[PDB]
Formats: sequence, structure tokens, C-alpha cells
Amino acid sequence: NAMLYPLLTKTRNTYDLGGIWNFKLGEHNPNELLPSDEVMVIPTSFNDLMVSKEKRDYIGDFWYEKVIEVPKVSEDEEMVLRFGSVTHQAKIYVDGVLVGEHKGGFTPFEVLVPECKYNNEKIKVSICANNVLDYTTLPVGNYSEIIQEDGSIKKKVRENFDFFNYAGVHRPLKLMIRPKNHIFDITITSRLSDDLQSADLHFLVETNQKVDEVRISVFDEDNKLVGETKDSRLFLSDVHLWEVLNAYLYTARVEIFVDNQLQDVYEENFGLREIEVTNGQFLLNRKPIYFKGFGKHEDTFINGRGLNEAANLMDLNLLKDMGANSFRTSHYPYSEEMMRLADRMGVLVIDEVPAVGLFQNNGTWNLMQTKAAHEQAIQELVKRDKNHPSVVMWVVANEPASHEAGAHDYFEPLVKLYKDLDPQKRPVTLVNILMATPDRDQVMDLVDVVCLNRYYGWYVDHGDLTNAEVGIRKELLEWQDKFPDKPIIITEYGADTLPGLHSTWNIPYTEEFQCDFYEMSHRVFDGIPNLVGEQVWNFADFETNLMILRVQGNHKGLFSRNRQPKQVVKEFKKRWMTIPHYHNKKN
Amino acid sequence: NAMLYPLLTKTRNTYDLGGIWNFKLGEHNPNELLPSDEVMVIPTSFNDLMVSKEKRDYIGDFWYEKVIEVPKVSEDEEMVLRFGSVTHQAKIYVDGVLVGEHKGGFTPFEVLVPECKYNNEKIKVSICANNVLDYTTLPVGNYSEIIQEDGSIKKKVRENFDFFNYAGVHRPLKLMIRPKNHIFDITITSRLSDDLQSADLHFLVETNQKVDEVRISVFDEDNKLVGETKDSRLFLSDVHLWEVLNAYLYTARVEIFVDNQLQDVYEENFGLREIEVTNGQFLLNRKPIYFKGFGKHEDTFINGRGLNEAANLMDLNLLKDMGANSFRTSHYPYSEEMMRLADRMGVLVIDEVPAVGLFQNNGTWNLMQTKAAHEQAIQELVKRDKNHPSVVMWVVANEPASHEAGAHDYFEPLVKLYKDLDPQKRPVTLVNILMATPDRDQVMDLVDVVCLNRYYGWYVDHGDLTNAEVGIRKELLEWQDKFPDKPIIITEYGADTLPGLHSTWNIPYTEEFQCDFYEMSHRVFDGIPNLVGEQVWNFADFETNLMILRVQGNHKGLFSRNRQPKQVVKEFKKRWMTIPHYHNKKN
Ligand SMILES: [Mg+2]
Ligand SMILES: [Mg+2]
Ligand SMILES: [Mg+2]
Ligand SMILES: [Mg+2]
Repeated sequence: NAMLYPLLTKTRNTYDLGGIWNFKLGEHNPNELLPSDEVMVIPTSFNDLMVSKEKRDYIGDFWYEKVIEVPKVSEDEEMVLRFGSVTHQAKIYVDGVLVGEHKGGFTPFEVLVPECKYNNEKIKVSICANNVLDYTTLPVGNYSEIIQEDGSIKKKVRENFDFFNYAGVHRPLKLMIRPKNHIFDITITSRLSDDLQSADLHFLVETNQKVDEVRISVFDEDNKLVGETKDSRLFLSDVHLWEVLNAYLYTARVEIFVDNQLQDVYEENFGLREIEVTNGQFLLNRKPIYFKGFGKHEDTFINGRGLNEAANLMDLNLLKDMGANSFRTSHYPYSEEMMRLADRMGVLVIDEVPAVGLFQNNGTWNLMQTKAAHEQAIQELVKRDKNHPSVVMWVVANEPASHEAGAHDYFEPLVKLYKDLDPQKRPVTLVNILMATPDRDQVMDLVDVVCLNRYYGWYVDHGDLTNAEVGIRKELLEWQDKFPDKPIIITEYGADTLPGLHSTWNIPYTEEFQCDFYEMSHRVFDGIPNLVGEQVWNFADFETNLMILRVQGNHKGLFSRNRQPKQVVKEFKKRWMTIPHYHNKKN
Repeated sequence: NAMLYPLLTKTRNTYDLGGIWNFKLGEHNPNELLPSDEVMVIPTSFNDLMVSKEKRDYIGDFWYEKVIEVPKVSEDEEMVLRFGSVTHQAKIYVDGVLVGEHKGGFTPFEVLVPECKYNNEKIKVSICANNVLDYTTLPVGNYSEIIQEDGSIKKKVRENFDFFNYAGVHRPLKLMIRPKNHIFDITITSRLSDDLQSADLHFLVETNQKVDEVRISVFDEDNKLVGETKDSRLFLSDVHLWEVLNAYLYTARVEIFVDNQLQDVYEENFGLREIEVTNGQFLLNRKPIYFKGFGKHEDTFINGRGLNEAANLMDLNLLKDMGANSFRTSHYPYSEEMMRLADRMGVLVIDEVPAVGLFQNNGTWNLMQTKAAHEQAIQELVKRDKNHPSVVMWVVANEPASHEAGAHDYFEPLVKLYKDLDPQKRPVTLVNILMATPDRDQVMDLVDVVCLNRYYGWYVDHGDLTNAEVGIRKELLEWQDKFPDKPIIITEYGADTLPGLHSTWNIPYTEEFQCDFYEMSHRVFDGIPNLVGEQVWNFADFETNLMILRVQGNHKGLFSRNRQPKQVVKEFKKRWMTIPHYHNKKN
């Protein structure tokens, strides 16, 4: 498939197809030439590039089209289109001919270009993207159609989630020339010695056709050979562990040979680190970890949900400076670029599928037709990210109706799928909503870590921190009592805060209240032995749809959308730099 | 004169003439009836009540007029109009007849209503206010006239000071019925015993005609008689001192008798407290005091420079809560209501005449014709405020050209005037500008306390706190060395800060930089033994005129103009509540 990150090797010619494409919101015949009347950038969200609300709110098919000159392709090579993602659905066309299709707006997929065109001068690539969401998609949307009484159908998507339905081609599109017989997947696992000084490496290299020899060379951060094998197994000594905010990455250069000549070559990075959840603790390299960080969003001005590597590094640098150590890919898999960056910077990542909105506005599980999309999402995510040492936990869903009948039957095989697919068998969790109190919830028994989204003082007991403190402490103790050996992580807690709003009277929406809210929250958290992590909502302000509770988007960010700090940022840096990354609160 | 605060006694009927007056910007004949086409409130600034810039920027004569019904006036009584102030100049008319005049917009004055009208049904009061400032007025303005080539003269005042030229009747106007033979002044002094348990009280009661007996009764805060005398002197035991943020006020009920019957009665409050400047220290009740507080302004939205008692109490409550203890009446005498409030709340007050702008945009002292206005300002201020225990120091000028030739000759008799008029002989100071470095300044030898307005890091070394810290420390040590026994007080230091502006890179105008600026400043201040006080500029944002350095007024306030706090307020409360009111930094 297309799990492997696009690389430039001697056997793989990878070209970027980013830039300006002919664009159109509406119907189009791919047998016809899309004019240049409207253009659009790849990669980016198209929404904030539209000046009018009408075109910004567009729902349905929208087209990208461009004539691309064909490079040299040899006899033993094939040519594929590798999409980082297309949001949400896509049909791919080459010279008007349907050639590929994908559903899900946050996972990569590749599409084969017909071999009969490899000697043509040019090919026309048409991308039929679609941003419709319903009860069969992840994330879940409320779809509806209304006739404008002009004879036309106007589509509308009422989001079942708290973020703007940004759409377009958000991630790099690559034109890849690769051998027909190539490496399509590489799985790297390791068993650390008792003294943590040695490691037993296992490699699973998958090819689409037979090969005579699989040679694997391992290089350290000084690019020095530390091991080589033809048997896909290798013992290492004097190893250097991948540590929190102190990353060490090895490189596995995988070469396949046929008839004593190079067939294909690929390089996959990996890190040596151990993960275990036991006795109400989260262990990294056999030491108790305290999560400090953020729930994030792929969201910036202009680009919307589009990839911005500079934004990734800026955010992660701010994360490091504050004394934080982790973040969650809420509420969808982020770019591969972000994951690889997290690997390099030693940042812990809670990896998450777009399973948000599984909640009817009871009887949620008699209406959700998301099973197929949910299974694919888990399969794609694990296959894409399993080699990332930064990935330390999987999320099966964010705030589903886990208190309703049918919830357990829905999630039991999905939790199992994570365990079966992941070669590291990392802990999986479910991000719990406030309606599902310990007594009502019927799904948390399936997961390894209890993740809670709680807003005592904002949603419940609004502006009443006194009564809020009692409520949050009361429920946290209930969770600890119901699951005595499961670690607890707060994955969302915050208060909307507009920059410039001030008061001496602890007023919600002001910068002072955000400080007060978090100060109260932390006082409670520190008294719960099983609470091993705190991730705020959100890192930065982000765009949402139109509703009365949203004051031009979500303002629960510690930073503004332009990455400028709010008053509370200074307070978090004090706390997070006092609490070490390795912090045992069992003592 | 009109030094005594208007009171309601059995011999004094005091009526408030506040409310709606017929108003007109421009020429008017007081022999004629001003129509009600335009109206204006007393008391308030008229400026922000004008919707257009033209009328708001008006310079010249503007009129208030109202027909007022005459109350009962007996044979031995007279009727006067008592203005808290009129800004800046005023001519008062009764039935079209000129009857009083005053120059100076921040001091009280009374005007006698002609006795031939006491039996009339009504009288017409006309107030010809004027807001022109020049080189003969305090504060100093740059006056100019330009012909609009329509045949008319347009006047313009270019302020020589950093605050908006708000004008109008800013303070209560009273209609006072009093005996012809009345008490027109009361001076209260006291000598504290060596054990601070007793006090020798001296009273100087002034009447305009002869009286047979002056009886003075003294009551404590429980309204209990603690002493009485006919000889204007009284010894007190078990006295209760007036303390910083712990005020104790006594009341002197003064009665004058003629032929064994009551002629007039008035009550004047006073406090028992001792002040002395010696050995680089400011002593209150013989203990080293550390000033913590603000340079302020009589400034609020809507009312402008108009009296707002609620605003006074709100500000003083904020002052008390932060751990502060003092403020300065920059740059003009404030309302009597504010002074009396400060007496009640135990807040230290640095009292200041409108001597701001004595600086040519060298040769300042060959152009300033302010001597007469300056002498009157000192006379009026001392006579009005000498009995206030809150008043602990006088200011002779704010940022004058004290480095130019002629400065010493100008200020020497003015400093002397303070010492001669004030029965308590309180310390007097001069607020020094940054251009007048210790080597250049030729006036600070005259004063008892060195007051400095310094902006290292904002005006000099803008956004360079590193080089700013060196500069401020260097000069402060020079001042301490040039005047080894004079206490130093920072009367202005701050940075413009717009609410909502944020950055991680110590950027000027942001809320973070304001914190950084003050943090650096305090580090320096704490290393200077002779520095006995810190007063920030400003307490709150305030209105100024139009110039490129002013982003809609002055934003150096710790609070916004609506009295909402900025980020730095929290930092000041921490520091000011750690440093006691009585704090000796000689140790
Ligand atoms: Mg909460
Ligand atoms: Mg703790
Ligand atoms: Mg300074
Ligand atoms: Mg100190």
C-alpha cells in the first residue's frame, strides 16, 4: 500500500506535484479541460482562500486539475500518485479515466498511473475531492439537502464536532517512480535488555514480488554502521535509548537484491524505547512518566488544516520551552511530517483516529453506520505510524456516547484491532466525555488508560471555581476507585479566553480567569495519585463553525491562533518546569 | 477667601447648583438670555460630550447660564457662589453684571452675590469659562491664532504637557448662605510628645470681623468630646495617631460668639502625625517609610477631568488592595473630595501645583511669564490643603527645564513660598526630567526630596532592558552621590501597554514587556539605599492630544481607563504586599 513515507533514493524518483492547480467548486467532466478561471494551491485548505461565505461554505464535489509532464520511466518501473491525504473523499482521474478512490480525509493513499501512458508526453490528473460528512464517515457529520426552489440541490453538513470542516488537499502530493518489485512496508520492533544496554532488533520487510536477498544496514546518529544482517534480525550493544525531549534515532537502510543486483532501497528511522502501563502508572523506559502538554489541532490562519512544517516546529519549540513533553493528535491523524518531527524532538504523541462525533444530538449506536470507516482508520493509522517511537498510545474514539447501550459491543472489536495490528502492542485509550460519569460509562474497562475531557468551572459550574473544585475532585476519586490500576490522563481542560479581556473579579473569558481555572484544576490533579498526565485544551485558538457558544472559533488556547501567548502561558511554564518528565506520584 | 470646604451647618446653608445649564461655545452677551439650544452638565468636562471633533477642539470663551431661584437670606447673612474650580479661566456674572474673576483651572474661589438681589425672586448666573493656555498660565500651553480667511479667528492651544486639555466646570458649584461675620479660615497644627502618647494642639481661627469668644470643641472618631478651649490651644492625652492605611481623624468644631449668641459654626477635620526628612530617609511618625503607589490623573471616560467620587473610591480601594500606600496629584491639585478621602483612608499624598510645561520646545526662562500664576497656585494650594494629614509633601514643578540658566533663580523663591505658607513646613520637591542629569541640573539643591521621572528601557534604550538597566543604575548612583542625605523617589516609570498585545520576545507595547520593564526597574531600585519610594506612571490609561507617540491617549497605566487590570497588576500586588509600609533600607 502507501504506508511508507515518500523518499528520494537511487531506485525511487520522487517528485512533488505541489503548486497551482485549475480549480472548480461544482460539477465537472474529467474528459473535458478545466479552464484556469479559478485556481487553487496544493497543499492547503481551500476555505479561507474564498472571499465569500457562499464559496467558503460549499459542500459537495470540487475539482483540482493540471496537465503534468511525464518523466523518464524505465521498463522495470511503475509510476504512482501518492497523496498525503485528500479531505474528505477523493476520486482520482488520469486523462478522464477513473484510476483510484479513497475515503477518509486524514490518511495517505497511492494510485497507479496506467502503464500505457509512461511514454506519453503529458498526462492530465484530475482530483475529484468531496467534503460531505454523514453517519458513515469519520468524523461524523449531520448531512441534509434542501431545494432552493430554483431546481437545484443545496447540500449542508452540520458538524458533530467542535472544529471547522476545513477541506481540500491538505498534504503533499507526490509523483513516484519506483520499481515494480519494491519494498511496500517495513516493520521494526525491538526487545530491550535487562540492563537497557543492549537490544534485539526484528525486521519485517514486505515486497510485492520475490527477492533473493534482503540486506539491512543499521546506522546511528553519527551515520556510522553499527550492524548488518541478511536474516532480518540483529543484536545491538552499547545502544542509545530514545528519551523524552532527548531523542535518539537509528536508521535502517533496507536493500532488496535480485540476481545479485540492487532492486530497491529504502531508509526507515526507528527509536529504542520501552512502554508499559501498570499499577496506575505510565512507564517509559521502566520509569514513571508525567504527561505535560496539549490537545492540538492542525490549524493555522490562511492554510487552515493544510500542512505547515514551520508551524509544526514553532509549536513544538514552544512545547519544549514551556517544559511540556507531549501532545495528542486531536481529532484525526496529523501529517507524517509532524510525526517524524516528534520522533526527532523526543515528544510523546497520543495518536488518534478521526472517530469524533459518535454521539447523537439516546440511541447513538442504532444510528451510527461508522463501523467500516472506523476499521479502515485504525488499519491505516497503525500501518502508517507503528514505527514512530514518539507514538506511545492510541485513541479509539474522542467523546463518543460511551454511556449508551451498544457502546461496549461497538468498541470491543475496535480496541482489539489496535492490539492485533500494532506490533508493539501499545496501550490504547478512549477519550471520555463528561456525560459518561464512572457509573454511567460502560466502555472504559476495555482500554488501558483512562482519558478524561473535563470542564468543571467552564461548562458545569460556569464561573464558579469553588463548586467546580468539589465536582472535579469528587469524580476523579470515583474514576480512581472504579479502576484502581488504570492511569488517568486529563486530555482536555480549559476555558475560552479572548486576548485583551481583563477583570479583577474572576470573570470567564478574561485572561485572569484562565489562570484561575487552571490553578484550581492543578490543585485537584496533584491530590490524585493515579492521575499521571495533564493535556490542556487547547494549545492555540482554532477555527470552528457558527454557533452561539463560539465567539469566532474556539478560544481555549493557551496561545492565540497567531502563536502569541496569553497570560496563563507564563504560569504553565513555571509549573511544567518544576514537575520533571519522570515524576512518580506514588512515592 | 474660599479655602474652607463647603459645609451644611446651622449657620451655613449650602445648596448645590449642579445639573443642566444653558450652554454655548462662542460669544455671548450676559445681558441677553442664553437659549436652551445647547445644554451642559455641571460638573464635567464638556469635551467628550461633543460628538464632533470641531466642537471638542474648541478654544476660547464658552458660556454656562441658568436662572436660579433665590432662597431666604436674613439681614446678617450674605450669599456667595463657591466654585470648586473652573478650567481654566472664568468671569462670573449675576444678571449681566461682572461680579467675579479667577485664573487657574484647578483651585477653588468664591464670588459674592450683590446684596441688592437677596429679595429678588430669581437671579441669572452666567459663567464665562475660557480654556486658553499660554506662557502666562499654569499649565503652560503654546497659543496661536490663524485666520480662516473667512474673516474669523481660529484659536489653537498646543499643549506643553502630556494630557488632554479637558475643560469646563469640573467641580461642584455651591450657592452658600453664610453670616457676614463668619469664619473664613482655620489652621490646625500639633506637636507630638516624645512618647507619641500626647499632643499639643494649636488653632488659628480667622474671622472677617471681631468676635467676643472663639470656642473650639474636639471630638474623636467615636464622636466623643476629648477637649475644649477658648484660648485656641489644647493639650490632649491618650491620642490616636494618623497612620498609613490606618487613618485616625479628629474633628474640630469651631464656634464664634458675639454678645453671648452663636455667630457661626464650622467643623474641620485633622490628623495627628509627624513628618521629617533626614539622612536619606522619609520619616512618618519617626519611622522610615517606603512609598508604593502611582502618579495619577483626574481622568475617566465621559466625565474627562470632571469629579467622580465613585472613581476616587474605586481607585483608592484598588490602591489599598495592591499593597500600595500613596499617590501624586499629577499634574494639578485634585478635588477636595479626593483629598478628604485620602485623609479617611490613610493614603499618603504628594500635593502638586499645575506647574507643568515650564520647558521650551534652550532659553526657557527668558520666555516663561508664569511667575504670577505660579505664586498664586502655591498660595491657593497650601491654604486649601494644609490641614490634610494625607498631604506629606509639596511639588513645586513637574519636569521643568531645570538644567538651563535661570532655573535656580526662578525656583528659589517658590520653594521658599511653600516653606513660609505651610504651618507644618512639610518637605517640598521638584519632579525632575531625564534631560536634567545630576551634572546638568541646577535646582535639586533647593528641595528636600529628589523626585525623578525616568524611562530607561522605553524612551532611552527602547526595548533594550539590558542596556537600560546599566543606564538607570548608573544615574541613580550619581544622584545618591551628589545628594548623600536627600531621599530619592521615582515619581514616574512605565511603558505604554495596549490590552491584548502579546509576545514571547519582550516586545514593547505588549503586556509581557510591561512586566519585564518593571521587573528590571525594581531590581535596580532595591540596590539603591537612598531610594525610598516608587510611584508608577500611570495608575490608569488617560486621554492626551494628537501626536504620533500617542496611540489614542497614554497607555502607561497599570489599569486600563475602565479600571480593568493589565497583566502587570498581579506582579505589583506580589511585590507591594511583601514590602511593608514602614521599610528601612539602611538596616
Ligand atoms: Mg475540570
Ligand atoms: Mg504533581
Ligand atoms: Mg527607568
Ligand atoms: Mg527594597
